[PDB]
Amino acid sequence: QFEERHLKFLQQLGKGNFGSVEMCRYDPLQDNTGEVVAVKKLQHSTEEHLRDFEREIEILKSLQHDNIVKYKGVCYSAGRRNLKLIMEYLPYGSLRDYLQKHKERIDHIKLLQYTSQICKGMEYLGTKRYIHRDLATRNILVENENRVKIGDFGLTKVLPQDKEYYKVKEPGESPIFWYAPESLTESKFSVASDVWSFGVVLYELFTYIEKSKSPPAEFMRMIGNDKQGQMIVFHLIELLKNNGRLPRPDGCPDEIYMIMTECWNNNVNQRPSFRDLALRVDQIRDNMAG
Ligand SMILES: c1cc2c(ncc3ncn(C4CCNCC4)c32)[nH]1
Repeated sequence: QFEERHLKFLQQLGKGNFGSVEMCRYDPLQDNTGEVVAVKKLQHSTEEHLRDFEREIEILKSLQHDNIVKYKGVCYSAGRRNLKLIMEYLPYGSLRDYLQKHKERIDHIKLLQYTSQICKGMEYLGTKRYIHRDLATRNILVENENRVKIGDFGLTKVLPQDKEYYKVKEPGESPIFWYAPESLTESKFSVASDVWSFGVVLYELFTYIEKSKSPPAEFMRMIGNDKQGQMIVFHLIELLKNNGRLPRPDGCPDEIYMIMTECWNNNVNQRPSFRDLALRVDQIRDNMAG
């Protein structure tokens, strides 16, 4: 129930293939005492893209969890229906940027804490048969030193009643370096495809986001940087098909790297569950404690 006139633009928080997110202050009193919120809108507003957004809004409105970014509401001139999603604003921003800025403060124990939180949110999603389909550190938000949330659901899809995967091919650019093989080859997205991406997220975390060590770089290094266009995808597939994998990050413990590789099983059903992951991560943490 947000009125556009009282939305004061502060800054840009991010961009998407066809969306963006702004930091705004909602100040109806025009006394500058309103809260600061996050606003997502569309850049390309095709009837198709609207359908998706409306669905994204529904999905988010339907989620209630400590590790999921809070839906605050919607706004639209009515008007040509210039739809806008209002979410809570997280002051520490994306886990990706945070992690980078504070590598010196954040130890492995702490990475495991966030890791575990992510699993709990992912598990909550799978509960509603939602496939996230864009798991990444950019897309995790930091609410405070001790808590993260999943903060974007632009690509999230709901599973059909009678199937455990969803087939979908997206126009233009895909985060292929986070994509599971069946996603690359069949455009198949399942909880298990989400676990594959989680593995990469875990990887991201333990690279502390050093640029030379990113998935795209590490894979391109592995494929050879002469590759371009479609060819990149094709080599990527061949590479994974032959058990090529991202390397253990500098300083990563073997037990942690093992979790990553279990996530990066070619064999879809041999990938762990989010509940399993959380338990194993938590067990590990406990062992770190003493
Ligand atoms: C909602 C998003 C959101 C937020 N609060 C702070 C954020 N910083 C970056 N983001 C991005 C925007 C681009 N997509 C990933 C999240 C933030 N609240």
